[PDB]
Amino acid sequence: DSLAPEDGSHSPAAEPTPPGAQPTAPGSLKAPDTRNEKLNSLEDVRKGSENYALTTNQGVRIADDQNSLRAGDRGPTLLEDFILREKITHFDHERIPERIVHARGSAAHGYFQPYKSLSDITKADFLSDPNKITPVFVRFSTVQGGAGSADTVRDIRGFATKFYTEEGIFDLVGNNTPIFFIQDAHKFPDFVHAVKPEPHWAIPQGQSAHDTFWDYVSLQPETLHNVMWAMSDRGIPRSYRTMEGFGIHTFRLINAEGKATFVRFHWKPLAGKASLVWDEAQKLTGRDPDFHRRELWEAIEAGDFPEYELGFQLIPEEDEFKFDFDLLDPTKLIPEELVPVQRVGNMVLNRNPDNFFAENEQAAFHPGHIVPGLDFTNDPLLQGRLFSYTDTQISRLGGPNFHEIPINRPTCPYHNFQRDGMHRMGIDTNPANYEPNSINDNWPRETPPGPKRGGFESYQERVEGNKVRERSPSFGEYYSHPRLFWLSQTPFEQSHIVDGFSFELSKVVRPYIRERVVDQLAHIDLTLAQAVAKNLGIELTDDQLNITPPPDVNGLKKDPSLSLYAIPDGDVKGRVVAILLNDEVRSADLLAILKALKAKGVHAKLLYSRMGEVTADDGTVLPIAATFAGAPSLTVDAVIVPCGNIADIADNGDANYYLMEAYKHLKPIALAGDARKFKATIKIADQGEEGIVEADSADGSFMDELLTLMAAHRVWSRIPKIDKIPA
Amino acid sequence: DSLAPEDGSHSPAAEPTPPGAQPTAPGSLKAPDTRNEKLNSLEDVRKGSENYALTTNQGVRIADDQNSLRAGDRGPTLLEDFILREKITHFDHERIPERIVHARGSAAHGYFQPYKSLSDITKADFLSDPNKITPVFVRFSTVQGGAGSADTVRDIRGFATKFYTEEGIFDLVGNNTPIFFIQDAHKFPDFVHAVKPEPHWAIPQGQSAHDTFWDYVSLQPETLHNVMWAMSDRGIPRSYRTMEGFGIHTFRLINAEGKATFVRFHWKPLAGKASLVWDEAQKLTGRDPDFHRRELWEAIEAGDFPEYELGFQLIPEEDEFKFDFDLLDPTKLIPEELVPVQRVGNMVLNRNPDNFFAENEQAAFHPGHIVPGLDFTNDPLLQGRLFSYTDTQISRLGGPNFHEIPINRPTCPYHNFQRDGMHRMGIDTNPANYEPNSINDNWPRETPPGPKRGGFESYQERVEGNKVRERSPSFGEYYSHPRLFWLSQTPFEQSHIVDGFSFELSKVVRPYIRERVVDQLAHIDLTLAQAVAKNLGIELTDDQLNITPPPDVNGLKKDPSLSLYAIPDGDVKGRVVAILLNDEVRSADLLAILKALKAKGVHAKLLYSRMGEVTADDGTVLPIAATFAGAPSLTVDAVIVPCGNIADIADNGDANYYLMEAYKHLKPIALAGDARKFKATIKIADQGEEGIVEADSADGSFMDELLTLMAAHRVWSRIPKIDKIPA
Ligand code: HDD
Ligand code: HDD
Repeated sequence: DSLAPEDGSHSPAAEPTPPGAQPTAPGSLKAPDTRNEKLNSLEDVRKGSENYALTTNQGVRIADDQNSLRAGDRGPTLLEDFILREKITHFDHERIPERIVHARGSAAHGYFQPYKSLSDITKADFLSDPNKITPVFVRFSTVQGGAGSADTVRDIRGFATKFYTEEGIFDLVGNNTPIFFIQDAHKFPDFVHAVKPEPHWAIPQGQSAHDTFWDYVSLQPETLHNVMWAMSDRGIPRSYRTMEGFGIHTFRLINAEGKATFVRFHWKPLAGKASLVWDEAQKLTGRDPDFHRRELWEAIEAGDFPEYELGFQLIPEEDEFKFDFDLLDPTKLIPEELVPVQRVGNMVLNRNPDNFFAENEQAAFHPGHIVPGLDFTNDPLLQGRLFSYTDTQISRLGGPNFHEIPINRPTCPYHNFQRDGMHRMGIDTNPANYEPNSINDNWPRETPPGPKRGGFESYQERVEGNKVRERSPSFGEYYSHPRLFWLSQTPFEQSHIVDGFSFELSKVVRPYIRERVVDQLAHIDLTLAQAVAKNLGIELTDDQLNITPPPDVNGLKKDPSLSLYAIPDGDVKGRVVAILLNDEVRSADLLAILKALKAKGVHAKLLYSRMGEVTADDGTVLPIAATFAGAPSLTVDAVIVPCGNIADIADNGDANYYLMEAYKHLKPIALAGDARKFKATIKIADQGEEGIVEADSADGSFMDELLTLMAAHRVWSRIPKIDKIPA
Repeated sequence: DSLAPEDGSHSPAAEPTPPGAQPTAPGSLKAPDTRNEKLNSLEDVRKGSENYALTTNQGVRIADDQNSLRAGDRGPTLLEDFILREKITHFDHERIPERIVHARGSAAHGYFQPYKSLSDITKADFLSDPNKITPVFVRFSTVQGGAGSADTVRDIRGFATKFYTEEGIFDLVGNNTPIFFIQDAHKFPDFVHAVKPEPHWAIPQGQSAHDTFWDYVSLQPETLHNVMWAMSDRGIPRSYRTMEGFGIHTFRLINAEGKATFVRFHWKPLAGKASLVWDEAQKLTGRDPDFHRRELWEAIEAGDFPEYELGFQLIPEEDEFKFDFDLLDPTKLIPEELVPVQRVGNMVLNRNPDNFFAENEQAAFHPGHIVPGLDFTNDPLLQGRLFSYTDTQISRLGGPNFHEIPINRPTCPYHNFQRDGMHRMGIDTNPANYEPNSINDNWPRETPPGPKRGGFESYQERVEGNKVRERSPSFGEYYSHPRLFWLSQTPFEQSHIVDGFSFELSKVVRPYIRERVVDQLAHIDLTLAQAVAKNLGIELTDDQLNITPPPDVNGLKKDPSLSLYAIPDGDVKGRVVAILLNDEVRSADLLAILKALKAKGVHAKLLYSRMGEVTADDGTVLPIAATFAGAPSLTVDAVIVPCGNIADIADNGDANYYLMEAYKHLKPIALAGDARKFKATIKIADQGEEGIVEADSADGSFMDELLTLMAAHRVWSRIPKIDKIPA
């Protein structure tokens, strides 16, 4: 009855292994000894399988799971086949509505721990002691596309963290840029409808490159700041591990003395900031639409845990009006040059889920889920968010008991007088379902606010004004933050912004929309506007050329913290290199290559023209991970070609193209021995060039140079060379 | 208050226009003069917009749709803002569950007309009169991926037609291959779970290239026939217009005399059969994941209506047991050499929907929706389908009144005693909600069966047997039909099948699964098995090399109707050519090109290195449709390069790569004058070669030669030359 192979090769090892070395697996089978309070609390609903009988949902053992019940073995199926009907009924109802936005997302378990007690600024229990370990569940996402859309689209990314604290669930529901597109939540359906596939034909998926999006942008200049970020390489991250996170809104921290401090939340990636380039990102949506989901899961299985440092920008209440912009305007960022990010703790993602649907798809995050020690502000985008995230779950998760779905359950106590609702799990024994009551001595009871374990009380902010549907005049400035962002980018980052706008606007069919957007760009920076205009065949008018640029932000000419690359921070651990094999590899080269990569935590994939094995010059049998076409250069950070029988691959079109694609995408390339003959396909002269490592053999210096290139992510100096490369 | 441009360039012309000439639009605005009975019946629910006030859903005019109501213009949002809450509530609940399978689909309205009355074989009213026009709504789909997944995946395609007949809705719910993967509906959740993204991590989207799919296949040889089709180029159609359709199951036709005839349904595409090649299809999921949806919509907007001829394979009842296979086995096809397809009528798709969600997403097709004159058989896959398609709508469409959703409503009368349910639209006035009743004189009343307008009565098939969960032994043959399919393919189609298996199995991480699948291939054809094994580094054993091939199918060693290309059926109308411009095009070349393409109904897209315009040698201003990168060769059927200032583009990497990609993908290429210098980038010698049209100018037979190549779809003779091309 055993269908597994006798050698046990069906089962992945329950130990950390590099990407591709083992089949991936549910987290509790891959890493059974990785534990936290939330993961342990899910044990009551985890279901095994080994050595159990196959049954109906009612516990009846099934004898024949291959056939329907029929009148004769060639006869009609009988209505009395309850086993068939139960199985098909469950199948028929598997799908639930996807999230209205951020439907495409990938999630993992982990933990957060503060660096020190923050009691002087907040009474939030999870920040009260460096010994406080708080389990987290984090979901990263795109915004526009459906749950089945591609990972490496150009889009904003979501970054949502559920903190299972001892005083309640706190959800920090943020994005990978520090501002949003719009100012008031009332416009959210308009903006989302504009960016989403257009309603007649439901095109395009996962793209803002269409008329309705740019129509809205051209008519709503408040959007321009976040549009700038989306058109930059920020819109195409290399990995969820290599992007920043931001809460966007100004919130409040409330301490035990009742003092409010304004705060904006930041996540700083330990792996550094790194993004793809557009042609690579777009092609990768075809070669591997699951690239980010896969890379996150495989990093965790390898022990390359994503880590993010939590940071606070803190502004005293008395400083509310000390900036050129309104702190409550979510289209404005707070420059780190003006208000530094103070690091307060670290989050580590160290276990994948067991079941994607049960844990990821059904997870409900909501920024109104705060705890004592935190509070809101009047940011009019945040204010409306507070309504949406509870409301939407009534259809998405089937009713008001969504907190009883296991992933959503608090790990701390919860007791109240709420009852019933669809799929009610908790069986209340309280004689009372109301308060005040005497029949249960008024339990469960209210708790006054206090320094710890106290009830929630809102900060008593003064409100004065008339009931109005009116935007604050302080919000009516749209160009200075886009300009600060533009001026803070490197020259190659600016080029990529220009190319982003140019590519997207080329896909807008109505030319006047393109012209209106270019006019908006002329209010931000005329170099940007002229460069985009040239790519669109648009000529700026003399009036447009005379638009006065917007003022600096509180005296800032630039803020390098807004650039992905101006200040180096990259780390190579967890990156991956393609090694292009031949049928008689120089084993000495491969030994030195793999040894150096291992010392730095860099993974490798051995590629060839077919699957199976090749044998090196010394008899070493080399297992092949993928073909050149099966694992394209898009999926790796650098390419190494060792020596050997180079004639075997010298005329292989896929092998030559592998290097040309990597070259065009600015990736480091290293060539040993006779592999240097491949310089011809990338038009590199005999004297070489920066970004192409070459030597007689692979060695320590050879690998040191390559790993130095990898630490810099891409070879930006190659950009002037790639336009003549046919790739 | 007008935001539209004064020149009116926001509004697409309400007349047929070629792809890209105008913005696309809702069908009733693009083609207001196109009508049918179903389209007319939807007018009661169509909603306009021009010249109307913006309101709440309760009809209250909105004054300020830009702001929430707050206490002061910098204050908190008020709970009494019912306008905000209604708008956000509707947004928060927009999504409904996607279809369990076939979630990704594209749909259009049209009509069907039979060629002559079929009353000798069926009393079905829609087939009773050549003047009887039946409106249709057709949805084409993939199978595996979500609603946001890509079009040009390797997968089976769905082809579902809703016929709004005078005697009820008939849904013909078929696929683009003539068999299914499994024999008994009880296994459907198993097969679908195996092909769908794996449950731990929800990878991969839109792909069968993963362990669990091939695990199931290797353990269920009944799947091998449809697997063969999926691995062939059938799995990657060029367009929904260029694929076949099949009902798969044997059904019955019932005539007025009560005689039953077995029938299998077929759709023959007027545009012929045409598919992509794998590398092109995969890259196209990245460059345009909406390619098939877009092509269908734009063909209809151009007046190039998709057309399909309905055909029947007809088998007398007394011939049930005269074949080598069981007629009720849905893993077996009926070879057209044994039972020809008899043409029945024509279907034309001539109008796009107005709202994708309302009409496409909410449409419910179900093969149990038959009409008098049709009936089922005991095919055990069909039998279980009959349960599923009603059941699934209870969650997907919110309850049992899904037939009241406008797209689903019959156009003929419907009256019964059913009442209530969620979203009940119909307000019944019958004093009775039961029968028999006297209080309404028993109306609505049963109708006896008869030759026309009679009640439904099942064919009184004899049933004899014990109640068993047992597969018919006649179904227990798995290899002859895969072999017949294999032997019917051209040599290049066979190579593409080999490459499909090889690519997919290379993505299976557990090697023993690959080995088990190769063993199954050895039971089908040893040449196929050896070629796949070689690409996987697997050596067949002596026992595998000695497996006796399966028998022929009723004496057939081939049936050319199973090949896409063995018998040419290509038509060029609706195809598209890229024209690569330069900054001083030879206008005489372009005149001849566009004239010849227009005469054959072939579209063109003028491409350059930027948007805007270029000016030809004679001063003609040429509008640019897209950049080389913006509209890659993947999206066209052929490439033409006119003469002019060729030096302007000769060193353009994108322009050179455009030709190399098209060359690798076997597309016709035509080069005029100095454009012949591009032969160097595709390694074509001065002598030229078949598939590369060249001449001093585009006059003479230049365009005839190119259009002849296009009629043959791809340049199969070029295959030996593509492996050296780095593209
Ligand atoms: C008033 C409506 C509204 C507005 C203005 C916003 N959102 Fe939102 N957001 C939703 C309404 C919403 C929602 C419809 O409630 C979602 C979709 C499904 C869900 O559970 O919540 C959601 C989902 C959602 C997710 C995915 C959570 C997950 O992984 O499940 C993230 C990361 C964000 N949002 C982040 C933001 C950010 C950073 C915003 C700007 C500051 C923002 N949202 C504005
Ligand atoms: C017992 C389960 C079952 C089985 C054996 C099949 N299907 Fe099915 N099919 C469904 C259960 C189902 C479903 C779950 O009921 C769907 C999904 C959502 C829906 O409305 O119907 C569906 C959808 C669906 C669609 C999409 C309709 C649309 O566009 O909305 C097509 C074309 C098919 N199927 C075709 C087939 C074919 C050709 C089959 C094999 C002969 C087949 N199905 C077997």
